Amino acid sequence: TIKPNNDCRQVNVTQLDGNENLIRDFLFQNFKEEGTVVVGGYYPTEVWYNCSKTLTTTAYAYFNNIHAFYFDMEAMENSTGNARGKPLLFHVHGEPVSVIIYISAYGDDVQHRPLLKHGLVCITKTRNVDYNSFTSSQWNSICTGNDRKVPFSVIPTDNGTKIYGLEWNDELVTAYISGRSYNWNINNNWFNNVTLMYSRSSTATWLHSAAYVYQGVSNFTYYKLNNTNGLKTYEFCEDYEYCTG
Ligand SMILES: *[C@@H]1O[C@H](CO[C@@H]2O[C@@H](C)[C@@H](O)[C@@H](O)[C@@H]2O)[C@@H](O[C@@H]2O[C@H](CO)[C@@H](O)[C@H](O)[C@H]2NC(C)=O)[C@H](O)[C@H]1NC(C)=O
Ligand SMILES: *[C@@H]1O[C@H](CO[C@@H]2O[C@@H](C)[C@@H](O)[C@@H](O)[C@@H]2O)[C@@H](O[C@@H]2O[C@H](CO)[C@@H](O)[C@H](O)[C@H]2NC(C)=O)[C@H](O)[C@H]1NC(C)=O
Ligand SMILES: *[C@@H]1O[C@H](CO)[C@@H](O[C@@H]2O[C@H](CO)[C@@H](O)[C@H](O)[C@H]2NC(C)=O)[C@H](O)[C@H]1NC(C)=O
Ligand SMILES: *[C@@H]1O[C@H](CO)[C@@H](O[C@@H]2O[C@H](CO)[C@@H](O)[C@H](O)[C@H]2NC(C)=O)[C@H](O)[C@H]1NC(C)=O
Ligand SMILES: *[C@@H]1O[C@H](CO)[C@@H](O[C@@H]2O[C@H](CO)[C@@H](O)[C@H](O)[C@H]2NC(C)=O)[C@H](O)[C@H]1NC(C)=O
Ligand SMILES: *[C@@H]1O[C@H](CO)[C@@H](O[C@@H]2O[C@H](CO)[C@@H](O)[C@H](O)[C@H]2NC(C)=O)[C@H](O)[C@H]1NC(C)=O
Ligand SMILES: *[C@@H]1O[C@H](CO)[C@@H](O)[C@H](O)[C@H]1NC(C)=O
Repeated sequence: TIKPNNDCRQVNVTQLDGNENLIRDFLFQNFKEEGTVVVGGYYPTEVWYNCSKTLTTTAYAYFNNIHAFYFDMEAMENSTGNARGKPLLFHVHGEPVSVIIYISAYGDDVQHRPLLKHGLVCITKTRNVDYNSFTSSQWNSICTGNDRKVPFSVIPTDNGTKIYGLEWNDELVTAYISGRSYNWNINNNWFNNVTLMYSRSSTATWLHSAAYVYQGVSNFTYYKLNNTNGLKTYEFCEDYEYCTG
């Protein structure tokens, strides 16, 4: 789904520390009964992407023809207290409205930013966005004018064991955070592509690091879910005709 890029490598998302049950908990969010079911949808698979650059040059990655975007972070420092975040910005394109997700770094030392709220949603009608100004300015003057600015908290006490996600169609947007999902009714023409800024130089809101993995989902995926005596297992169906027959 990603454009070719020498900075981006493939990684098994489950084998990273704290990610043993990352995909398991997402699949069983809605299946609460006992027994078996085969579910289809825009679910994440095993192999994700880690994009990083040792030099402090601004770098971008592009995902095309995707319906969903998921990402995962490492555990924050001092997660139970004054948690210090790591930065990540991406932009879901559409007309006449597009969406920018920005997660800033550092802690309570960022001026004017509400306490323990590292996440920002900018709903904007701007056609061309200057990401350098967005990620280099003071937090109070970032997403202003006619844009809609929504601060939100990641859950630092989750320690990066839960998946973060976004799915969209032309009538509804769904956000996945912690073990919960939020719905947003909006009529829009999404372009089905995402721009991601994974590295730049340190600023008042950005810290040079590589702490995220991400995946864009474009194809319909099938999982077989089995709940036996409270033991929850899953299997990725390569073809639907095999696991169901
Ligand atoms: C992702 O992992 C696979 C397989 O990992 C194995 O199964 C996991 C559940 C866990 O137990 C791992 O420790 C296991 O190794 C990797 O594919 C393996 O690659 C090695 C080294 O080249 C090779 O000897 C094995 O035969 C491969 N196994 C299979 C089943 O093909 C794969 O490299 C990882 N993908 C990445 C890092 O992108
Ligand atoms: C780890 O963070 C704790 C907790 O920070 C406090 O709570 C946060 C949610 C936020 O509101 C911070 O501003 C708070 O300070 C730190 O412990 C606090 O340290 C301050 C230092 O001025 C002190 O006044 C508080 O009493 C402490 N609160 C406690 C102990 O409950 C702690 O220092 C951090 N550890 C690091 C950064 O290593
Ligand atoms: C996230 O990690 C933190 C820090 O490792 C965990 O906080 C600890 O929780 C245990 C209970 O298992 C307490 O006894 C410790 O005192 C806590 N450590 C602190 C406050 O420094 C936290 O439980 C983890 N959250 C999860 C796993 O959801
Ligand atoms: C995301 O997709 C949209 C829609 O396909 C792309 O917008 C088109 O881009 C081409 C090439 O620059 C232009 O010629 C078209 O006029 C655009 N169509 C529009 C705006 O409706 C957009 O470029 C894609 N973005 C990325 C980063 O791939
Ligand atoms: C993504 O991969 C990079 C390397 O490509 C990882 O960062 C490296 O971490 C090791 C161990 O701390 C260091 O020796 C390297 O210098 C780091 N490289 C860079 C460019 O920072 C990074 O941890 C990976 N991200 C994950 C797993 O989330
Ligand atoms: C769901 O998983 C459970 C546990 O792995 C499976 O139940 C086991 O099935 C095997 C062979 O069918 C039996 O030998 C075991 O005794 C069963 N375990 C228990 C605790 O009953 C079950 O078959 C799986 N479900 C499906 C539909 O494949
Ligand atoms: C996604 O599905 C399309 C269906 O046309 C197929 O051509 C493509 O190879 C699939 N991609 C992956 C990564 O499975």
